[PDB]
Amino acid sequence: PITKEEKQKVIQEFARFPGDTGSTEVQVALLTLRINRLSEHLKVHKKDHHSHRGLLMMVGQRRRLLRYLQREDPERYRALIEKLGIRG
Amino acid sequence: KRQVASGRAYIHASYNNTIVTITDPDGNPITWSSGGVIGYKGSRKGTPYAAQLAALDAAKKAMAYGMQSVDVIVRGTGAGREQAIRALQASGLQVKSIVDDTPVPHNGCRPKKKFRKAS
Amino acid sequence: PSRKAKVKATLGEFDLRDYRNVEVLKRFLSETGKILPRRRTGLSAKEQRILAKTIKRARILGLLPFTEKLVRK
Amino acid sequence: MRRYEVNIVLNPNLDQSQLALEKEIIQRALENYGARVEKVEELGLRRLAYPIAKDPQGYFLWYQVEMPEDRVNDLARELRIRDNVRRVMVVKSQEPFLANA
RNA sequence: GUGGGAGAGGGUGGUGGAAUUCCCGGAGUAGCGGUGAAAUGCGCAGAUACCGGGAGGAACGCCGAUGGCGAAGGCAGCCACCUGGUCCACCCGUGACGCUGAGGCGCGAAAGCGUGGGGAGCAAACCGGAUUAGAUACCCGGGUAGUCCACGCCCUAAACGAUGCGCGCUAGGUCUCUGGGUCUCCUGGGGGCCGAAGCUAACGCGUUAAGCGCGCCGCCUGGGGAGUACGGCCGCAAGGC
Ligand SMILES: NC[C@@H]1O[C@H](O[C@H]2[C@@H](O)[C@H](O[C@@H]3[C@@H](O)[C@H](N)C[C@H](N)[C@H]3O[C@H]3O[C@H](CO)[C@@H](O)[C@H](O)[C@H]3N)O[C@@H]2CO)[C@H](N)[C@@H](O)[C@@H]1O
Ligand SMILES: NC[C@@H]1O[C@H](O[C@H]2[C@@H](O)[C@H](O[C@@H]3[C@@H](O)[C@H](N)C[C@H](N)[C@H]3O[C@H]3O[C@H](CO)[C@@H](O)[C@H](O)[C@H]3N)O[C@@H]2CO)[C@H](N)[C@@H](O)[C@@H]1O
Ligand SMILES: NC[C@@H]1O[C@H](O[C@H]2[C@@H](O)[C@H](O[C@@H]3[C@@H](O)[C@H](N)C[C@H](N)[C@H]3O[C@H]3O[C@H](CO)[C@@H](O)[C@H](O)[C@H]3N)O[C@@H]2CO)[C@H](N)[C@@H](O)[C@@H]1O
Ligand SMILES: NC[C@@H]1O[C@H](O[C@H]2[C@@H](O)[C@H](O[C@@H]3[C@@H](O)[C@H](N)C[C@H](N)[C@H]3O[C@H]3O[C@H](CO)[C@@H](O)[C@H](O)[C@H]3N)O[C@@H]2CO)[C@H](N)[C@@H](O)[C@@H]1O
Ligand SMILES: [Mg+2]
Ligand SMILES: [Mg+2]
Ligand SMILES: [Mg+2]
Ligand SMILES: [Mg+2]
Ligand SMILES: [Mg+2]
Ligand SMILES: [Mg+2]
Ligand SMILES: [Mg+2]
Ligand SMILES: [Mg+2]
Ligand SMILES: [Mg+2]
Ligand SMILES: [Mg+2]
Ligand SMILES: [Mg+2]
Ligand SMILES: [Mg+2]
Ligand SMILES: [Mg+2]
Ligand SMILES: [Mg+2]
Ligand SMILES: [Mg+2]
Ligand SMILES: [Mg+2]
Ligand SMILES: [Mg+2]
Ligand SMILES: [Mg+2]
Ligand SMILES: [Mg+2]
Ligand SMILES: [Mg+2]
Ligand SMILES: [Mg+2]
Ligand SMILES: [Mg+2]
Ligand SMILES: [Mg+2]
Ligand SMILES: [Mg+2]
Ligand SMILES: [Mg+2]
Ligand SMILES: [Mg+2]
Ligand SMILES: [Mg+2]
Ligand SMILES: [Mg+2]
Ligand SMILES: [Mg+2]
Ligand SMILES: [Mg+2]
Ligand SMILES: [Mg+2]
Ligand SMILES: [Mg+2]
Ligand SMILES: [Mg+2]
Ligand SMILES: [Mg+2]
Ligand SMILES: [Mg+2]
Ligand SMILES: [Mg+2]
Ligand SMILES: [Mg+2]
Ligand SMILES: [Mg+2]
Ligand SMILES: [Mg+2]
Ligand SMILES: [Mg+2]
Ligand SMILES: [Mg+2]
Ligand SMILES: [Mg+2]
Ligand SMILES: [Mg+2]
Ligand SMILES: [Mg+2]
Ligand SMILES: [Mg+2]
Ligand SMILES: [Mg+2]
Ligand SMILES: [Mg+2]
Ligand SMILES: [Mg+2]
Ligand SMILES: [Mg+2]
Ligand SMILES: [Mg+2]
Ligand SMILES: [Mg+2]
Ligand SMILES: [Mg+2]
Ligand SMILES: [Mg+2]
Ligand SMILES: [Mg+2]
Repeated sequence: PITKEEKQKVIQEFARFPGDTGSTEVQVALLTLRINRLSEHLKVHKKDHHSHRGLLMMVGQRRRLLRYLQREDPERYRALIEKLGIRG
Repeated sequence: KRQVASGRAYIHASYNNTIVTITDPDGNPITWSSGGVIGYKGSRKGTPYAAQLAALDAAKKAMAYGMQSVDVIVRGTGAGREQAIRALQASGLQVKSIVDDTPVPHNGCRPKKKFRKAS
Repeated sequence: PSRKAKVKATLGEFDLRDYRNVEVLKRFLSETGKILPRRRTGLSAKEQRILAKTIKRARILGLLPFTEKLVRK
Repeated sequence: MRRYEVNIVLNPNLDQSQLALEKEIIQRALENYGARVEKVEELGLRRLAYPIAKDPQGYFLWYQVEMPEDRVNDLARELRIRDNVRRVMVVKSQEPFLANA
């Protein structure tokens, strides 16, 4: 599904400073990944609801984090969005 | 008029009737009996008595084909399954073995209401 | 009843994921085809649970019987 | 790329040519669904607990392979296409788990 | 984050044997079935019982539990793919990013609806046989929807722990599932049981609180009229809010 490698790419990509595991950036990138993987799963298997719950919870966590970013740093936020192709 | 002499005896048991079929070693029936074979009509066919009788008859008719050795299959849980066994045991026929074959599903079909509270 | 023989004391170390091993798995089926209870295997919760699956794989391949006729009775 | 185990039980009745033909079609199969063969056991004729295809015995092989997951099912589908093949069972390889140790 | 663990959590595809019914063939003959007792029913066009072959539907025995998973409804043969939640150790990274949550959106047993499909077993209605004072029933023989599949509606319930969510504080003993460690023991997550304090009208609850506390939502205000009337909203309808 998501390899220790795919993950490594995305973290070493989004980390503030090397070795940054859990910064707001990174978390939001892992999330986005998991979410797109999952919504892709759910364009087929539109009958699999219990997973879709996972999805809503996931988007909840994402938005939470972002509105926190917007709060603390409107820059890191705007940048990470455009880079991640969100806002929708 | 085969002259078999070595064969199979099938006892089938209900809370309704008991019925004994006897075959050759290949499963092909030679002679048989049941509770209604003897004069019993109503419920009486499920009696251990009725069973003993059907057993005995089936075996006697089977001596007429000259049978001696028989291996015994039993299906169904019934009154008089065991009296039919015991009957055959000395009918003068020699019972070489007995087996319980009573068929049980892995939950195939919703039984009638009569049999439910289980599947 | 069932305090007489526990199938765990029967052999020592044996692979419980091994569905190809007839004579060992076959140690867990009753006189009929039935997979024995935790009682008479004396397995652990999980051991038992694993036995279940490996025995069903064995069944499906044709190694272990699904149901067997009862002798005597 | 994961490790699986491919169980195949085919006709007790095959002679040398027919069987080494089946095995050949199996090789071709695995290969063309993308499986590398790590070890193999041909246990051959063995005695079935219940009759399969009216034959009381079966010819057993087992192959431990590495293949791409995404095609695994189709592979089995192919292995099963063959007439002479009466069982196919693919397992994801699991590490041995032993009681009494 | 990293590294490990358990699971009927979900979607799709494949697939195994048991059983029933049906068909084909063999052997076989006077009844089978069913009940309190019986009749209707099935059988001489050969039934039941028995052996061999085939077709199809539905459901997965043992394991299985005092068990596990899930927000809930709910989830059980086996295989693979896809996928959600969860837990433990490391104490690595973020730095209050938290809690609840009117409305909204999503799900939501069963029954029920629309289009097809499938239809073995069961079975409302229905057709019979019995029973009874009658018997629009309990019993018996049949049978249609349905139950099954896809897609779309329906939104209900003793939808129950009749117990909203989160966090903190308050003796213990024992059983169990499942992780971890220096593995007589210790330590973390879950399911039971008995009990300190305490609470409760009582029953009883008691670290899985119904105790002691804070936050936030929902809800109650004597019984019947009544989940009715009216209006609105939803629905193909049945109907729901
Ligand atoms: N394992 C198959 C499963 O099929 C499910 O549903 C499937 C089946 O239930 C349904 O009907 C199938 C079909 O092949 C065909 N029309 C008839 C066939 N008998 C059915 O398959 C059957 O299998 C078992 C017995 O093995 C039955 O108990 C059950 O009624 C049915 N699933 O059609 C669906 C697809 O063919 C789910 N999609 C999923 O869980 C999974 O793919
Ligand atoms: N996929 C179709 C499903 O069919 C279901 O049909 C179910 C119902 O007919 C019936 O439910 C009964 C229930 O009365 C009772 N309270 C419990 C009982 N164990 C259940 O029965 C079930 O038990 C298990 C399930 O794993 C099986 O072993 C067994 O075959 C099955 N009959 O068993 C069936 C098996 O699920 C339901 N409609 C729903 O689950 C779903 O629509
Ligand atoms: N789903 C039930 C079964 O679980 C077994 O294996 C499953 C579990 O043992 C295993 O759990 C792993 C866990 O070990 C590991 N340490 C972490 C991982 N997150 C977990 O997986 C879990 O979470 C992830 C998302 O994070 C989901 O994608 C996945 O569905 C879920 N099982 O994940 C597997 C798949 O879910 C069976 N072998 C498999 O066939 C089947 O999926
Ligand atoms: N094996 C016989 C079967 O007969 C079936 O017969 C079915 C159809 O003739 C009939 O459905 C018709 C529909 O075709 C027509 N276009 C309009 C009509 N108003 C429907 O009427 C039906 O609707 C429901 C299902 O929604 C049925 O269950 C019910 O019998 C009937 N009210 O309902 C019947 C019961 O299912 C089907 N041909 C098929 O399942 C199968 O061949
Ligand atoms: Mg959370
Ligand atoms: Mg705020
Ligand atoms: Mg600021
Ligand atoms: Mg009778
Ligand atoms: Mg599951
Ligand atoms: Mg397969
Ligand atoms: Mg069959
Ligand atoms: Mg015939
Ligand atoms: Mg007639
Ligand atoms: Mg007549
Ligand atoms: Mg024959
Ligand atoms: Mg047959
Ligand atoms: Mg007990
Ligand atoms: Mg106990
Ligand atoms: Mg729970
Ligand atoms: Mg429940
Ligand atoms: Mg730290
Ligand atoms: Mg931590
Ligand atoms: Mg700091
Ligand atoms: Mg602040
Ligand atoms: Mg919330
Ligand atoms: Mg619903
Ligand atoms: Mg329904
Ligand atoms: Mg319908
Ligand atoms: Mg019809
Ligand atoms: Mg019926
Ligand atoms: Mg009826
Ligand atoms: Mg009537
Ligand atoms: Mg009348
Ligand atoms: Mg009346
Ligand atoms: Mg009639
Ligand atoms: Mg609604
Ligand atoms: Mg609502
Ligand atoms: Mg409780
Ligand atoms: Mg509870
Ligand atoms: Mg609970
Ligand atoms: Mg509730
Ligand atoms: Mg929460
Ligand atoms: Mg405790
Ligand atoms: Mg105890
Ligand atoms: Mg106890
Ligand atoms: Mg340990
Ligand atoms: Mg506890
Ligand atoms: Mg529970
Ligand atoms: Mg108590
Ligand atoms: Mg007190
Ligand atoms: Mg008191
Ligand atoms: Mg109170
Ligand atoms: Mg109210
Ligand atoms: Mg209200
Ligand atoms: Mg009033
Ligand atoms: Mg109402
Ligand atoms: Mg109105
Ligand atoms: Mg309207």
